[PDB]
Amino acid sequence: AEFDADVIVDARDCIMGRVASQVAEQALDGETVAVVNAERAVITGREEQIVEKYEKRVDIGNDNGYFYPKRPDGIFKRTIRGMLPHKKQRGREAFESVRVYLGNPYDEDGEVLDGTSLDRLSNIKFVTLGEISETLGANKTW
Amino acid sequence: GISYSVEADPDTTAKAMLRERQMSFKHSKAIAREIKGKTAGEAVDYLEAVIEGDQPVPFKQHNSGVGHKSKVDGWDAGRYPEKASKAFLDLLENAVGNADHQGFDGEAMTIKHVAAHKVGEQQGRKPRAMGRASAWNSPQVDVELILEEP
Amino acid sequence: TELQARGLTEKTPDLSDEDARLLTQRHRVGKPQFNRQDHHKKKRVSTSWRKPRGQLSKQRRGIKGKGDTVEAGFRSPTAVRGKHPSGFEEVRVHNVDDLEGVDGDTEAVRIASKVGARKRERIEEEAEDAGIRVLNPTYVEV
RNA sequence: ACCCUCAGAAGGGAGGCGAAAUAGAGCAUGAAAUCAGUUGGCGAUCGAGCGACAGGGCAUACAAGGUCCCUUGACGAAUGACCGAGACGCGAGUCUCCAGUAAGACUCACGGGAAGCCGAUGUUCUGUCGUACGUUUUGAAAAACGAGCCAGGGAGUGUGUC
RNA sequence: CGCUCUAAUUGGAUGGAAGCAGGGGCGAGAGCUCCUGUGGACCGAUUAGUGACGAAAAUCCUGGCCAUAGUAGCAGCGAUA
Ligand SMILES: [Cl-]
Ligand SMILES: [Cl-]
Ligand SMILES: [Cl-]
Ligand SMILES: [Cl-]
Ligand SMILES: [Cl-]
Ligand SMILES: [Cl-]
Ligand SMILES: [Cl-]
Ligand SMILES: [Mg+2]
Ligand SMILES: [Mg+2]
Ligand SMILES: [Mg+2]
Ligand SMILES: [Mg+2]
Ligand SMILES: [Mg+2]
Ligand SMILES: [Mg+2]
Ligand SMILES: [Mg+2]
Ligand SMILES: [Mg+2]
Ligand SMILES: [Mg+2]
Ligand SMILES: [Mg+2]
Ligand SMILES: [Mg+2]
Ligand code: NA
Ligand code: NA
Ligand code: NA
Ligand code: NA
Ligand code: NA
Ligand code: NA
Ligand code: NA
Ligand code: NA
Ligand code: NA
Ligand SMILES: [Sr+2]
Ligand SMILES: [Sr+2]
Ligand SMILES: [Sr+2]
Ligand SMILES: [Sr+2]
Ligand SMILES: [Sr+2]
Ligand SMILES: [Sr+2]
Ligand SMILES: [Sr+2]
Ligand SMILES: [Sr+2]
Ligand SMILES: [Sr+2]
Ligand SMILES: [Sr+2]
Repeated sequence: AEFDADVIVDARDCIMGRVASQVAEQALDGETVAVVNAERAVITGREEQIVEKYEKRVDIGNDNGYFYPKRPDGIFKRTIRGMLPHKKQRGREAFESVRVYLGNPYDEDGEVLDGTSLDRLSNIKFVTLGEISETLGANKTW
Repeated sequence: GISYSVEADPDTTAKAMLRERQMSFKHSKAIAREIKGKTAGEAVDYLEAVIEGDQPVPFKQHNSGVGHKSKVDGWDAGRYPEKASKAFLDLLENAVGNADHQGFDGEAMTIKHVAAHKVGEQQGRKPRAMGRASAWNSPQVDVELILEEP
Repeated sequence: TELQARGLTEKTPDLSDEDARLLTQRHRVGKPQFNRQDHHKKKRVSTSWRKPRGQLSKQRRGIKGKGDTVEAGFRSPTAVRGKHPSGFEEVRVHNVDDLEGVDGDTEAVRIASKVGARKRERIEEEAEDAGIRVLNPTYVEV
C-alpha cells in the first residue's frame, strides 16, 4: 500500500543505530520517513555476540509476552521505537509516520544520511541485518 | 414519594405514576430504559412478550452473573422480569386510560419519559447462625410515566 | 421594554499613576488557590485552608507540585489591598445615613443583602445624586 | 366534593381548598453520603495519590467580575547580538571594531479588533513536578498502624495552695 | 479569623430575616461579602464580656447511605411427593 514519504532513507551498508537516531529525530520534527533496503542494513561488532543478544531477546518472554521481531523489517522498526516515546501521543504519531521496508517499493532511490555509512574496505567485523534474521529463523523473503 | 422530574404540557401530554411498589428496583431501571421511545401499544406488546419469555430485557447495569441471551441486540446479558413487567403494564393501562379520557389516541402515544426511583425499603430481618440476625428487606419503588402525542 | 441598572454603573475611580500600576500588578500576578491539602481526595475534607501539620506531609515539606503553603510573601501591595477590580474602595451601606462622608471619586457603595426593596430604592437614588456608584444595583424595566 | 381508571376506602389521572400542597398527614426548612432521569466535557489502542502551576480544545441567559487580542510608537533592569571589517588558530573556533548598539520583562499612548469576548466556572488535552493523609519511627508509598462513604457528636475543666 | 449567650452603642427584615443550592468579588489566610433561586421569620455591626467555642483521623460514638448483588441461602437429614 501507498505511503507518501517526505524522506526515503537507504539503509544499505549503513550503521543501523545511527540511521535510527536520525529517523527518530526527524519523525518528531514532523517528517514522514521510509527506511528502505533494511535487509542490507549494517550493525558493527563480532557476529557471535550480536546474534547471542538477539537470540536472547527471542527466548525472553512469558504469558504477558515480549514480542521480539525476527525479520529485518521489524528489527529496524523496533530499534526506532526505542528512540521514540511511543507511549505518549506525540511519540506514537511520530512512530506511526515511519515505516521500514524490505528492498525498495518506490521508484526513487533513497538518500544516504551523513555519518551513517560504513566503508566495507575498512571493516570486516560487522553483520548484515538479513544475516541476523536467517540465524534467528526467519523465512528469507528478500 | 416522587414528583414528575420533567416538565409536561397538558394539552399534548398524559401522565401516570406507581407508588411504593414492592418489586425489584434493578429490574425497573432495565425495563424503563428499554421501553422509552416506544409507543404505549408497542410497550404493552413488548412487556407481554417478556412475561411469556419470548423477549428478553437487556440487563446493562445490574448484570453480575446473568447469562447471555441471543435475542439481546448490541448487548449480551438479559432476563425476563415478570413481576416488575406486570407492574409496568398497570402503569401503561393507567396512562393509556387517562389519555383516552382526555380525548387522545392512547396506544399510539410515544413514551416521552419513564424512570424508576427507589423510595425506600420495607425492613425485614432474617435469623442467621451463631445467635445473630441480618437484613432481609424489600425495595419500595415509584415510577413516573409521561406519554406524548406523535 | 429592556432591563437597565439604576445609578452610575459605568463610573470609574481616579487613581494615581502608582495605584493603577499596583492594581494592574495584582490582577496580572494573582495568587494560587490556597485550598487545603488533599481536599479533592476526600469529600469530608473541605476546601478551607488549614496548615499542613503532618510530619511527613508533602505540602509541609514543600515538595514541588503539592501546592503552595500560606506565607506573608504572597500578600498583595498595601496601596491596593482590598480594592474592587474597578479600583474603588468599598463602603458597606445599610441605610441612607450611611452614605454620608462617602467620596464618590475614591469610594463606591455596596448595599447589604438584608436591606429590602423599599430602603434600597431610597439608598440608590440618593447615591446617584451624590455621585456614588452602587456596586449591586437594582435592574428595573425601562 | 365530583368524574375517569383499577380487583380496589389502594394507587394513579383530572379536579377542588389555601399566600403556599415542592404546606396533603412522622405534612416548617430540607445539607451531605447516595439513587433515577438528563445536560455539558471525555470515551471501547491504552497506565494508576486522582493534583499544583503553565498553556491549549470544547461548554456558558441575566445578576453579583470587565477586561482581552493585534500593527505601530514611548519607556527600557540584568543581559545582549547577527552581518560586515581587521587580526589570530592545525582545527572546532577566537580576539578587536561595529556596540553596551539592535534587542530586552513590565507599564503606558494612538489606531484597529473581540463580548463565549477577557476573567471566571465545568470538563478534557499538552508541559513541568508528583508513590495520600494522620500516627509510630533513625528511616513510611510502604508488605508498620487507623478509616467503606456522609452528616452530626467527640479531648487543658473546677476548687484550694504556691 | 470564626462560634454561643450577656451588656452598652447602633443598624437590617414580610418592599422578604436565618438557613440551604448554584454563582460573582475581596483577604497570604482563618474568613468576609454580594447575586440568583429556595425559604417565610427572624438577623446583625462595633465595643466590653461569657464559654459545654472550631475535627479527617481515636479498630472513636449515633444515624443515614453506596459498592458488595439481583449474589449466598430458600438442595444435602433413610420422611426425595
Ligand atoms: Cl513471549
Ligand atoms: Cl513513552
Ligand atoms: Cl574490522
Ligand atoms: Cl436495589
Ligand atoms: Cl501581614
Ligand atoms: Cl508595572
Ligand atoms: Cl492547653
Ligand atoms: Mg450466574
Ligand atoms: Mg441461639
Ligand atoms: Mg472534598
Ligand atoms: Mg417537609
Ligand atoms: Mg525500628
Ligand atoms: Mg458601638
Ligand atoms: Mg462540630
Ligand atoms: Mg488531626
Ligand atoms: Mg457504624
Ligand atoms: Mg460474585
Ligand atoms: Mg418417593
Ligand atoms: Na552490537
Ligand atoms: Na520474544
Ligand atoms: Na447478541
Ligand atoms: Na442479537
Ligand atoms: Na480549559
Ligand atoms: Na500509630
Ligand atoms: Na503515612
Ligand atoms: Na514496603
Ligand atoms: Na458495611
Ligand atoms: Sr540527529
Ligand atoms: Sr455491573
Ligand atoms: Sr437577600
Ligand atoms: Sr392535582
Ligand atoms: Sr511505569
Ligand atoms: Sr538601554
Ligand atoms: Sr437537590
Ligand atoms: Sr467541644
Ligand atoms: Sr444494600
Ligand atoms: Sr424439595
